[PDB]
Amino acid sequence: PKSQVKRQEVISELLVTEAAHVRMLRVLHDLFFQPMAECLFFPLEELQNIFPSLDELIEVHSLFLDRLMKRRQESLIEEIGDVLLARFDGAEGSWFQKISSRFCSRQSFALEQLKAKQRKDPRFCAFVQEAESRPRCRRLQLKDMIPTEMQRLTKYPLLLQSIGQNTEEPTEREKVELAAECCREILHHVNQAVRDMEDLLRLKDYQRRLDLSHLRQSSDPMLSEFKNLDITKKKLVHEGPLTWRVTKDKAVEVHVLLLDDLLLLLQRQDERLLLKSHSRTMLRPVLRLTSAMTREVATDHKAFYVLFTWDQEAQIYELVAQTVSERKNWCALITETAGSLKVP
Repeated sequence: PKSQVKRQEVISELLVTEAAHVRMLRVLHDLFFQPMAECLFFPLEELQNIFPSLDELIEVHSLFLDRLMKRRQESLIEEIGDVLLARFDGAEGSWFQKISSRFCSRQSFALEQLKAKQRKDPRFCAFVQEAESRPRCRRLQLKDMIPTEMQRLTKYPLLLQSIGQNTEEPTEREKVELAAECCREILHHVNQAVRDMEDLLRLKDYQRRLDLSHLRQSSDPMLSEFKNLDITKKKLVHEGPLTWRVTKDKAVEVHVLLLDDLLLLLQRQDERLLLKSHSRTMLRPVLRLTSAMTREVATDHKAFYVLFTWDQEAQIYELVAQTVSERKNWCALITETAGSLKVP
């Protein structure tokens, strides 16, 4: 006691919530995933991208539950670290990371795919509503069960920390603290994979739509690299519509992508996204960020300028947002992204 009552309370909580987590994942499989496969609402390939490796996800949380239960039955309990390391360190740690990360990365894709089906297909709408009326859902909707894996990853450090900072015996406490650290690395690697997947799917759709016919037609030297442009594997820092004032007398609606080292000024033409050099030639739509600098426009608090210190011609992009905050945010983001870039 009482470091130790708290130690036992949190070890119990870990067990009891790991069980709850297993049960929901099984509900998600039995009530949604499996019957969706059988009804074939999506081709199976699509269904697997909505629930990436649900079977094996259940298994890795299951094996964790069974070890925790095995240890609880055979002990109050001293020594839990070895069990925590057995799920979160070494080859098992790696495997749990791989499987959880596959699932979590697809969360927001899954949510949208399900939501678009419900809106579009009354059959599938009635199907989800019926599954959600069932006692085994415990009042949770399909949209609440999916995020649950990512929620649980965020919980592991909280739980392992407490246990750790309430463990008296030193070698045990090191084990627990090592497992807490493993859960932090896991959460971090998953958080990074979620962003990579979110960015990847979004940029891959932008690649499909990207029209490069003008950069190919240009024999302007500065645009010869972007031939050939492939934004697919780049980091999408921020994006949004802005109005682009090529002059005081010519405004161009543009959708701009701030990647990690390029600024892309895209023209929306129906579904397509164009990179038009259009300029009074001389103002280009794809710009290297290494040299970028933003500035306020006093006559217009919604506007800003972007200039490239490397542009021997200099070469002002006057862009305007719908609110002051939003321009403020564009300037902050541009500056900070450019600020990261090393110089030769």
